[PDB]
Amino acid sequence: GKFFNTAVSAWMSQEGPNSDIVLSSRIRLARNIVDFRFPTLFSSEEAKQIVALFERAFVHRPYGEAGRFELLKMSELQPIEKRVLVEKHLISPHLAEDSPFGACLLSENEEISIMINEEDHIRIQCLFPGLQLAEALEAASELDDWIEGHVNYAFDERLGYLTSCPTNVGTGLRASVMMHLPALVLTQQINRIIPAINQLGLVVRGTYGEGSEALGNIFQISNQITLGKSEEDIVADLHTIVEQLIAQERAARQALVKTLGIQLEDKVFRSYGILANCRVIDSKEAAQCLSDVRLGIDLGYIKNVSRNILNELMILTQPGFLQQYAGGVLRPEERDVRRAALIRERLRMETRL
Amino acid sequence: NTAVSAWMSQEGPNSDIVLSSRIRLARNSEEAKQIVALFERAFRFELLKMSELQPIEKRVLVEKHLISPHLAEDSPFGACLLSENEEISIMINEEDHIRIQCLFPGLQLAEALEAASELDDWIEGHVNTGLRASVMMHLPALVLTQQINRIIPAINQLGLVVRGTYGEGSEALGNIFQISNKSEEDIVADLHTIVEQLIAQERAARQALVKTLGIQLEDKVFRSYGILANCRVIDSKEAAQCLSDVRLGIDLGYIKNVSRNILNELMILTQPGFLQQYAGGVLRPEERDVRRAALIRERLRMET
Ligand SMILES: Nc1ncnc2c1ncn2[C@@H]1O[C@H](COP(=O)(O)OP(N)(=O)O)[C@@H](O)[C@H]1O
Repeated sequence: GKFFNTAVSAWMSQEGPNSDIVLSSRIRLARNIVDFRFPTLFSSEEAKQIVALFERAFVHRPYGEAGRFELLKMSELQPIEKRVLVEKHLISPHLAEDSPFGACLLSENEEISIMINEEDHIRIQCLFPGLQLAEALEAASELDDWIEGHVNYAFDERLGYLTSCPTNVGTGLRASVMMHLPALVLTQQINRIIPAINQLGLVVRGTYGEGSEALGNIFQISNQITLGKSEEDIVADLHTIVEQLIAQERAARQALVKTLGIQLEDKVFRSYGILANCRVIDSKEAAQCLSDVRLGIDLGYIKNVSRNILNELMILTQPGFLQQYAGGVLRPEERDVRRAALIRERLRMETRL
Repeated sequence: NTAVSAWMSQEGPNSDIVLSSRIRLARNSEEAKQIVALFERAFRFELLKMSELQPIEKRVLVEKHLISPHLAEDSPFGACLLSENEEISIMINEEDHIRIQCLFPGLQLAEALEAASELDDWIEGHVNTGLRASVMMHLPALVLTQQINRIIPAINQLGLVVRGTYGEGSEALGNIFQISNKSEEDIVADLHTIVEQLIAQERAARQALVKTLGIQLEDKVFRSYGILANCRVIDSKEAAQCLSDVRLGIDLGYIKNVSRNILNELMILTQPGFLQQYAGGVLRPEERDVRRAALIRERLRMET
């Protein structure tokens, strides 16, 4: 097990291209199994038979470099354990909350998460640190071939892979990128980009996906069109949009430095001073300050602090990890004290060494 | 070369609340020069002539409380005699011919008056009633617990004045207030009793805040510490509030590795005269906010 102890696995702690702004790359493949009804129509037995179908096939069959697969059943996990998986981005909020027969199939390296009995019978999702959409598609395609050797996909040649929700009919592909855009939010150029992004077929979402708000200036950029295009082209289209979004973030940072100057240096250090010394902090402010301190490390204002630890605090300060860190359920008053105590401790360590 | 002399940095009785005590005794053109020339022959003390000081040097002595603003600006022919420990400061040609001033740290009015009259006999003994007794108090709990606007009419009724040291008009910046005032010995004893009454009320108000706010009070004091120790721009008012918070946090024991002198010491060094002196050249207001923050970071960095 021990998927619950670390916030960012060794796989995901690797430095990737454009890791200063692009946190990770995700590629989702949606599939349904023949002779079972869809997740939107199907009885409790078809749910547990699908989980039984996957459990039989993949428990005693490792994945090489990825490692052996462990089957996690939502019914057998505790509410913190579910929230810790959502907060580590392993499973969706839909699976942890609204899917009692849901399951998850995790590789040891935690780069592969296969969601069972969610919106689709199968949600194959690969995760790569930094911007690596092309690499994530080969691994997803390679895994997709590997899985359909042991199960039979419900596919119509004209229709394509059958899906419960109209939004992902056809190839069943959602490719997304998670990006930190503090400068585009501060310059308010994010109110222009978002609607422009929607016009090209891309969708802008929160840190935990649809229904999520943007925590700490971290947004999810994913394609919405799922028809009339190959997987390779839609991944190529998302990449170029992300390349433009990277350039706009990096240029807006120079505009902020040239315009604000010492005031921007004052903004990031004040946020540092709060996080390093506060005794009570809420989820909203902690995200804003951690975003500011991350901005300060990228620009060179803040020294002796790694940006990885800040990537790790965004997760460790979420309700799931905090309770686990505390060891037991926490009340809303208690979480603001624990959250601030956690952040001081991790920063105290950085200064010493 | 120092904002608060080694004499002033010493602990005094009730120095957690009372920053210092002072006593100003009033005693009595060409004759004015004769008076200055008569003192310099008499006097170890050092003499400073206003006509030989430049405007920045004038503003630094007023920020230190060593010389009055009236003498620095409306008396180019004035003079001042300073002690080595800066305890004693004698002003010449202010409102009266001599205005003798004593400064002890904390609440030591009796000791300050004793010395004040003692060298007055020394002056009367070699050459041939306007008493102004004051204390400075840091009262953040009586301000935050909303008692301060009730107490100052009660204090005025007994014949004592209350004036914010650093705040323009009624507003007091940094929660630092000046309390000032029959026989001389009754006047100082009359003030002394009310001051202890204010100390008892301040300390009780601090316990009320701790018992009431708890972790929230600790968060407020440390957030103010985090700002001062790390900010790059800060104005006169935010610095005054945060220094007041940090001092309170040190008094209550939350902040354990910073000496309480920072309040006494930075509220004087953050004044325009010392700020310009800090930078070494005239500063425009936006440059002051940059220099104000840099000075406070160095001071906190010196303890921590
Ligand atoms: N780039 C990315 N990195 C990490 N996680 C990502 C991601 N893009 C999407 N996700 C995760 O994918 C999960 C589902 O996101 P959602 O927007 O519903 O896409 P979906 N259901 O079509 O697969 C979310 O819980 C979100 O945390």
